[PDB]
Amino acid sequence: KKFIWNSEKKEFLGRTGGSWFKILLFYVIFYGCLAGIFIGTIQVMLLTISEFKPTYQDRVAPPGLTQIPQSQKTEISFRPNDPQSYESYVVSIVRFLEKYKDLAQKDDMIFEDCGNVPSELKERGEYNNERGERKVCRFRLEWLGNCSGLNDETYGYKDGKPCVIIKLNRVLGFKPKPPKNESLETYPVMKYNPYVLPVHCTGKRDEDKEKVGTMEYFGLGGYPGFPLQYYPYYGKLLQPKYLQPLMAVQFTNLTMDTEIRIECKAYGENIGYSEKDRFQGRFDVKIEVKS
Amino acid sequence: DPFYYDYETVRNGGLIFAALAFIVGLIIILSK
Amino acid sequence: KERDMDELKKEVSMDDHKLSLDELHRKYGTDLSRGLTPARAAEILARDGPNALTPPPTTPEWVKFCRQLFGGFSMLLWIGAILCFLAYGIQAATEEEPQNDNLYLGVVLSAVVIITGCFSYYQEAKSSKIMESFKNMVPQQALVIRNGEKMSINAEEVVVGDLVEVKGGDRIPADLRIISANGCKVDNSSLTGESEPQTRSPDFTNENPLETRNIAFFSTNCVEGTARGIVVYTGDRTVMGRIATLASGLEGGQTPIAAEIEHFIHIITGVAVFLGVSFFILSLILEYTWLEAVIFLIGIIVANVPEGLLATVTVCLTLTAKRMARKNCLVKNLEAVETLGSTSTICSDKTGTLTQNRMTVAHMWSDNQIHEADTTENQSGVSFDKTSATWLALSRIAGLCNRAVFQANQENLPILKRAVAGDASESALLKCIELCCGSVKEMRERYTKIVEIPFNSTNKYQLSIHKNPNTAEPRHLLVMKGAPERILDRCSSILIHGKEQPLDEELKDAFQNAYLELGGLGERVLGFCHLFLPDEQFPEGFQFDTDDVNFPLDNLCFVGLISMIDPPRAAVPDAVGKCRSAGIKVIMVTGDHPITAKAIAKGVGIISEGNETVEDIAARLNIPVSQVNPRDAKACVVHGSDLKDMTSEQLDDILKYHTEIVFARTSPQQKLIIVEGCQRQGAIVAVTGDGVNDSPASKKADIGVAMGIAGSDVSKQAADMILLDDNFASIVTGVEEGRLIFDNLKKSIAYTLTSNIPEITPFLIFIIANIPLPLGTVTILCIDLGTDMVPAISLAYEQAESDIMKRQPRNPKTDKLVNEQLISMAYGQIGMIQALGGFFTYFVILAENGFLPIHLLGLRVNWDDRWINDVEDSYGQQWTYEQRKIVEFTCHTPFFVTIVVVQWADLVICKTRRNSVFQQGMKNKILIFGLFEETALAAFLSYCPGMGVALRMYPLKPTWWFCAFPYSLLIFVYDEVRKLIIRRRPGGWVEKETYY
Ligand SMILES: *[C@@H]1O[C@H](CO)[C@@H](O[C@@H]2O[C@H](CO)[C@@H](O)[C@H](O)[C@H]2NC(C)=O)[C@H](O)[C@H]1NC(C)=O
Ligand SMILES: *[C@@H]1O[C@H](CO)[C@@H](O[C@@H]2O[C@H](CO)[C@@H](O)[C@H](O)[C@H]2NC(C)=O)[C@H](O)[C@H]1NC(C)=O
Ligand SMILES: CC(C)CCC[C@@H](C)[C@H]1CC[C@H]2[C@@H]3CC=C4C[C@@H](O)CC[C@]4(C)[C@H]3CC[C@]12C
Ligand SMILES: CC(C)CCC[C@@H](C)[C@H]1CC[C@H]2[C@@H]3CC=C4C[C@@H](O)CC[C@]4(C)[C@H]3CC[C@]12C
Ligand SMILES: CC(C)CCC[C@@H](C)[C@H]1CC[C@H]2[C@@H]3CC=C4C[C@@H](O)CC[C@]4(C)[C@H]3CC[C@]12C
Ligand SMILES: *[C@@H]1O[C@H](CO)[C@@H](O)[C@H](O)[C@H]1NC(C)=O
Ligand SMILES: [Mg+2]
Ligand SMILES: [Mg+2]
Ligand code: NA
Repeated sequence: KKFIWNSEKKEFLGRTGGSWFKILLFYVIFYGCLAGIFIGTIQVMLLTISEFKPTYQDRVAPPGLTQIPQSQKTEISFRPNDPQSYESYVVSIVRFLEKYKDLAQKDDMIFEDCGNVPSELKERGEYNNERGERKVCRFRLEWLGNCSGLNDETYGYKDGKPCVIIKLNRVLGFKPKPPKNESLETYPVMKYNPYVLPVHCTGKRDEDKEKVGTMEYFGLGGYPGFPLQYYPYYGKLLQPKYLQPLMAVQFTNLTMDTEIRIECKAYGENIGYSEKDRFQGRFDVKIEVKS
Repeated sequence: DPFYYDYETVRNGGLIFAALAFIVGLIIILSK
Repeated sequence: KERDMDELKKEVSMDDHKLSLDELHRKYGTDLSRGLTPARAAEILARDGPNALTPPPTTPEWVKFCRQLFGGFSMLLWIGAILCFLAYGIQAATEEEPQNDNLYLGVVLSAVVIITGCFSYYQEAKSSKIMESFKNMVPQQALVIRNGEKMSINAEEVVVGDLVEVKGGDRIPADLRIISANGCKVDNSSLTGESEPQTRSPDFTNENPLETRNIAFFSTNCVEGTARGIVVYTGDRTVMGRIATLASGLEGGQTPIAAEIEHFIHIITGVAVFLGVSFFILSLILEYTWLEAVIFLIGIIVANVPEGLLATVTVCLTLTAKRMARKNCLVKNLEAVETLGSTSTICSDKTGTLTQNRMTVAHMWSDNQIHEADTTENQSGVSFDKTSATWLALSRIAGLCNRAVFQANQENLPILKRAVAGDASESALLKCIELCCGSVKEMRERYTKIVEIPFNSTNKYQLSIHKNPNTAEPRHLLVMKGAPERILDRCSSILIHGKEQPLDEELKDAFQNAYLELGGLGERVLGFCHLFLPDEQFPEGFQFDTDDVNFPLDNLCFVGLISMIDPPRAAVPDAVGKCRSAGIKVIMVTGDHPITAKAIAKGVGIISEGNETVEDIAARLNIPVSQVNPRDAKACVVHGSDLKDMTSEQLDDILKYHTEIVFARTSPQQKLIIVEGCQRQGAIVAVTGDGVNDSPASKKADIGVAMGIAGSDVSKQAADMILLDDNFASIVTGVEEGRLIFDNLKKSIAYTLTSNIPEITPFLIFIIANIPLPLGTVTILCIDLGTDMVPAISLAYEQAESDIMKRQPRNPKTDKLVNEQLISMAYGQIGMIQALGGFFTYFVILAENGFLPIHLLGLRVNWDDRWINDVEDSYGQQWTYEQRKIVEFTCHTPFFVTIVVVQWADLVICKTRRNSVFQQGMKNKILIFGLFEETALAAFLSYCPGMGVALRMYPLKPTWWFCAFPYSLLIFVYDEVRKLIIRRRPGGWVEKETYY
């Protein structure tokens, strides 16, 4: 019963030739119309959204806090001697900071020198296209002291006492609001509370907090945070080649050959947190400089 | 702020809808 | 070596009954008048076994439970669960932090089979338990003569070779060899199928030990008289004992419904392995290693298995079996409910199944006119004219001159189904006078009997003289009855409307042709007459002792004839007409005489009027039967004597060229051979019987139908369906429901099979286009085992789109349950629109949050990664792991809602296979609730507090519920116009490709 392949009365794979043609023709017409219909409705869907703003932005309510060494498990384990042990980190740091060089930010028609001091927010009108392509405030590598250097093609970073910069999740129209001067016990920080979003790192428990000896923060003018002069974001279409603020953190007094946990928590009113997303607002890292 | 969605009103509406439709279906199968 | 044991049982029994009185006692070593000594009796008691059939083979309850966990469908779900744990074994040991999805599915697939097994087992067990309340096993003690003394002992305490005596009313214990009888008539109804009471004569009469009269049989009741006999066979070695053991050692076969389930699995797994393999190779060609490719193969093959379809199918069959039990038509088998719908050839028993197996007065001859009395079982027929004087004169002859009376508790019982003591003929007469002529209680005592003459061995006549109570004539009334040929010789006067006339040959030959008319109709006719004795010659004080000629035997006044025969049941003729109307070939298989079976077949519908047999054509042309061409005979009577000398090709030729066949005088084994001959044609066969001879016929048949009360227990246990009410029209209801559930099954299946396309397409393009997952696993379980459960069940409550009892029975080789058209529709067209409807909602949600569809290509690489918390969208926003995972789960929930939205239209279009929805109508209240419950449950699974915590199903923004609206309306309009062209153009294109 499974040799219905052919017969002298015309059957192939089960049916005749004329029948295979009729069915194939019908299915092609049917599926072609289905494709045209899905395309028409999806086109209506594309027309219900604008090019300058996403319709829904509440799923990104609390901005994240990422780092440069995008580790496989947010862990930094290497050898202070072996250069190939920390190659995966440095390569990513150089590739990330490759767009921050003084030669990359050279055009004066798309770049604007914000300033050496964090100032108030810079609102460049509304989000429509009535205005041309907005300007992006510059951010030179010199602001992150001791974690920038004037190295060659390879940024000779810190072997002992490594560096880990943090970055605030770029959100369209997001206006960061640092905490009020009535700081609810925010771990010694500078008095530049009004024009910079604070970010303070710490251990996680009585053990990690003791293992981590001294931390040194670096930012715009020396403040541990992100300046408000770089916000809000106006999308990639209106602001291409945009440079979000950066802030470096170096762990000087570390206990070598011991994995210790660090939590860099960003503070502010417009910065939420989440017990399910350890990256919303806060940020975790597991450092271990094994020699 | 545009970064907030009244999910509670929609959720409350979805549950009332899920309650009214179920009791109506129960009235449907009990034609008396 | 059981192959030889079954063959020595399929053979007709043999005997040594044809022996002289001296030789039998020499062979068995038994005294003819004293039996045997009690010690010799207990020796054969402890030698071979007590006189009782070996109990049936007990079926433990854990056996049939593990049976319901296996099968053909559950086997598919079992191999699927095995693939789930195998795929889980590969995923756990090879990658980091494995997900519990596949294992969550393996435990779910296993639970599906266990729950279905517990439910189906509760239903079949519930069917067997009520059957356990029907075994009214009443021990019956026999009268055995031993050591010259009569002793009443248990039936099991009887052995081989000893004298046994039976009384009129006593049931024959074992197979006896009659040695001395006296007007003893035994009831061979439940065994050989002989209707009228066959007398038992000590002398050997027929070679066949069955037709002979010197043999009493197991499970046969002595109607009247008494007789002696020597036990020949005992226990299982008896006649009906070997027949029962044969029924227990026969194969049930493969039901057609199960064959359709298996044929369904062949296609499901054929396309499942096709997609799994083609995508496995495509996956290895792209970039995925062998490690991930094997999981793709298993995931694609397993996801193509209808999980929720086993429960919907089992419940569908259960729902129909429920209506079977409502009308007292129990089915011990849950799937045998569909077997009647696929039936194309019914093999019915005559005595006990078609007929009532009870002698009843049929026709009467009065005033040279034939009057038909109501022979129905419920008295729902035309009543004869009961006002003339000839009827009163005849009714007194029958109601008075008869040895039949009612018993003690026979008061509240109906006039027909009540017990009556006496001969079968006298019982029919008493039940006719107690029903049409008032009552026989005060009518019998109204005429004080003086001298009676019982039935004689020769010139069988029964007469009696009574006093006259009329307030006009004091002349004694003498009544007499007998055979028409015996009473014609003892009469000269004739009654007509009250007055008398001579024996003129003009009306005398008119009585003779009426005698041949009621006789040729297969009935038994008796002649009744009465005469007024002269009170001037025989005064009121003269005693006419029964010695010499005190009453004039001749010159009597004949009133009329009275015929009688076992009539068919009430709803039997119309039911036969309904089965032949649907196109089922009806063939009577019985062991009765051909003279009565031919008439019953003509009276029930098996033999149509006008159609002639091979013998009727020969009788019409006054030529020998060997001249006519059997092709000129539409119907034909097959005698059992000639069936013994036949091959398989000859039986095939009898069944092909003859539409109306009646097998008469066929042994139980021959009934089995006839059933096998009909199955050789490849047609579905249903056998309906009542006696033990029908046990091997109801067991081997695809389905056996037994009577709940008028049928023996053996044939009742070997059958697959029991008629508790014995109403034969239940067969018509069974075939109707059997075809209706089959079509509702096609609908219920195409419904669950349509949802497979949008359940698998997300995972397919997930691998193809490298896009994030559009539909999760938990969300798929909420569709197959959640929302769609009620619509698939409510789809069973559907009615007929036309007249099902008008179309012809399905062809097992052509009309399959799941053909290539159903797949062309569900998997090809409808499921296709549902899959595109899901992807639309998917892109809508992603594009409105910032992830345009064009930006979603190749994004799953950094999307499913748990540590890249800065995945860029189309607007440049950076999304962490849980933010975008929150969007993906709130993108799976609306995909699930999209499935429900398109299932609205899919349920409405699968609801009707040919007619428009406006034609059939949404009157199915369970289907309306199937939609309300589906919608409320879908909204509840998304908006309940904690759904994103337990099932990862976040609430939906109210704008997503309308993303799938145009697709559902499209599905509805396209299928409606499809059914419309099927209506206006029923030729071939729109009907042979889409109509399933
Ligand atoms: C950046 O690194 C330099 C070393 O290259 C640090 O310079 C040392 O600073 C300490 C005081 O903290 C002096 O006592 C040493 O003499 C300095 N050494 C050299 C070689 O300059 C410098 O402090 C670091 N900058 C910051 C902000 O920590
Ligand atoms: C840097 O950390 C070291 C510990 O690794 C500190 O020095 C230790 O001080 C304790 C007393 O509290 C001594 O018992 C250890 O022997 C010291 N170890 C070494 C290597 O000196 C040191 O004080 C820290 N320095 C700063 C600036 O935080
Ligand atoms: C084809 C038609 C007749 C089916 C009728 C049912 C339709 C109209 C119903 C079924 C489910 C319904 C949705 C149920 C749940 C939600 C969330 C709630 O907080 C707002 C109402 C909203 C958005 C409803 C819109 C209308 C809706 C889609
Ligand atoms: C991921 C992508 C590339 C897979 C595309 C699969 C498409 C092209 C396949 C899947 C199922 C197929 C159909 C399966 C059922 C039928 C009915 C049959 O008697 C003829 C083949 C026909 C008409 C096929 C046409 C092509 C089809 C729609
Ligand atoms: C021939 C005619 C009937 C078909 C017309 C197509 C209609 C029914 C389709 C085409 C595009 C569809 C709309 C596409 C865009 C939006 C915005 C979205 O977030 C919700 C779905 C919604 C609201 C759809 C509703 C139904 C819609 C208007
Ligand atoms: C906050 O308060 C301190 C003193 O408590 C003061 O020196 C500082 O200027 C204040 N800053 C603002 C922004 O008010
Ligand atoms: Mg019978
Ligand atoms: Mg499924
Ligand atoms: Na069977």
